[PDB]
Amino acid sequence: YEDFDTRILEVRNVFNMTAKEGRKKSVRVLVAVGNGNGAAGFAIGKAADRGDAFRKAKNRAIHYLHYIERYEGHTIFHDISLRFKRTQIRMKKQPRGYGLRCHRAIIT
Amino acid sequence: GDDFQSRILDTPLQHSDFFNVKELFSVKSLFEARVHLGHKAGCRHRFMEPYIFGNRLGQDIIDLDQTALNLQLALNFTAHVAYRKGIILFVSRNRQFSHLIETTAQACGEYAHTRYFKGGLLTNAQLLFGPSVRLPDLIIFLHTLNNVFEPHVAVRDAAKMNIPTVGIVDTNCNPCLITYPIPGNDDSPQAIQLFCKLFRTTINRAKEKRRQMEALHRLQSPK
Amino acid sequence: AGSRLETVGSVFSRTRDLMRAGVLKEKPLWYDIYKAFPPLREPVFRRPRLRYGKAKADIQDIFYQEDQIRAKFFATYGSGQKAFDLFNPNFKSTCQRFVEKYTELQNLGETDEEKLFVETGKALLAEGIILRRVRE
Amino acid sequence: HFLFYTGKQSYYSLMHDVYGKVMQLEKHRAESRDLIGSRWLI
Amino acid sequence: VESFASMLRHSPLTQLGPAKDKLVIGRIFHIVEDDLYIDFGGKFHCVCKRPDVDGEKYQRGTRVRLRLLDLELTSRFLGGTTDTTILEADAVLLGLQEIR
Ligand SMILES: [Mg+2]
Repeated sequence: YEDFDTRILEVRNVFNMTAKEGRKKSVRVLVAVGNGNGAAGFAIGKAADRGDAFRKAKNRAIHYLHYIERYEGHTIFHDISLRFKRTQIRMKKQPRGYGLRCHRAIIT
Repeated sequence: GDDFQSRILDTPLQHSDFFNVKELFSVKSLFEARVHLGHKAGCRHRFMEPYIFGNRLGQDIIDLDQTALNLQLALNFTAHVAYRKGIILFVSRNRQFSHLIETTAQACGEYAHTRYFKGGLLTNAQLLFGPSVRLPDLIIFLHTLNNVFEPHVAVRDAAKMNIPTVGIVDTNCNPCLITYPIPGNDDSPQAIQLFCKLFRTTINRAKEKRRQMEALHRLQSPK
Repeated sequence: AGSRLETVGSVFSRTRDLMRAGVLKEKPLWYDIYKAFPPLREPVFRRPRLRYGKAKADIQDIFYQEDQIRAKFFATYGSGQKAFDLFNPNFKSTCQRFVEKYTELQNLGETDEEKLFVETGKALLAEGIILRRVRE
Repeated sequence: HFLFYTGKQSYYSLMHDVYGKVMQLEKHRAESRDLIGSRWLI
Repeated sequence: VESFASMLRHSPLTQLGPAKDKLVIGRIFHIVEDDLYIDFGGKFHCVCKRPDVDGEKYQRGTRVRLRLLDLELTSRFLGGTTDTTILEADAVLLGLQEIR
């Protein structure tokens, strides 16, 4: 998968209280992958070591590849407004040279 | 050489009924086997109402005209897959028909899994079976519900792996994820026996046609 | 690398997308078959929902015109003492013979239901069928 | 083997044979102690 | 060729009308100890108990007489969204059918 790139979107140090260890820490990583040609996916990997959470999330996301339709290879086909849970996103189709003017995660 | 291989694999797709599966069954044949009998109205699934002819005093009746159309498509698809030497797996958790379905698969030359389905069998196959295990190319669900009246795990797991599924779907079943749903009775022994014969005759015809198709094209190469 | 997303699209559309992306280099063997002989409906996921308010299903109660006659026969004589044989595809029950004769008289032009019910009983009595008018 | 995808092809192949034998005996129709001082294999 | 609509109208099951307290002929196909599994031509079989009288007569293939009650035993329960079904029919075994 040399044509695919992986980017990190969040690294969290959550805690699970245990009788043996008290507060126990794991690394929860959210990553996204894409080949820059319409195919992309995301996954979450959890482990006790950060390096392991990177491997788990990176190889899991390659199994959930969406294909996204791009108008003329540079933009969305039409405006998109949606609510996912309590997060609202309002995307707009723009002409060439407009660039990405979006949340930093959306730019990634 | 290359032309012959193209002829074997590309010619069957230029005919609407290359294997003549239409003759195997008829609306009358299905009605004799009680394939139009569904569960009571209380057990009805919302996505099965398109296929229901009506409610005869509480018992949903399955339109055997839609069943004939859908069965033709499902049998036609199952034949081309068998023609191309794909792996076909019969799946059911109904224990009354466990031995019949395992015997059917053996007669066809294919595979059956009528036992407890292990979580990850298809999504985690390489762990459970080995490094280079080849997964099924088609799964035929004679029963799509498990013994706790829930969808068989392999319906979702076959979609996750992008495997087409031919399933018998009674009035209480969920056909949305079945690629080729066949609306019909799944409980009666005479209905299940009919479907098993149809899938067995169809697969053997498709396998036999491939043998004949290869001999004719192969013979032409020297001749 | 694949698309284990069974709630978006269908197995065929997801396989079409993976090949367009460049991840799936060889067509599956079932692909060309699906392209030529697709199912009637696209196999896409849909979440079942309950009906609310005044939404109702669209299932016709199957009631033929013979049932009006059959209901009377069961109320007046019950089920025929001869047992139903549902394995014989051409079985003729005592009630079905009553409804066949009741129809014949109605074709002649009798308009009174009472006339057709008592005359039919007489005709079957001549045939020798044992009809017991069991109020119990 | 046609029972490969069960994961216990040999256990289920044997349970297939004994269940088919049982069916033929039940359909077709003395002391059963033909062997004594024996145990089932562990 | 007869249509499905005609086949349904002239079907023995359509003639039966309501299946409560009707008399039907069944065939024993499976026996488990003193439990008889009887096919009476419907979707689901019934399961009755071997009568004390003439118990040996009730063997596989033996045709019997029954009094139907339900073709499928189902019931929705408090808080349920669908009817629970036991995939069985209800009938009372009356005795062997006279071969005559
Ligand atoms: Mg069913």
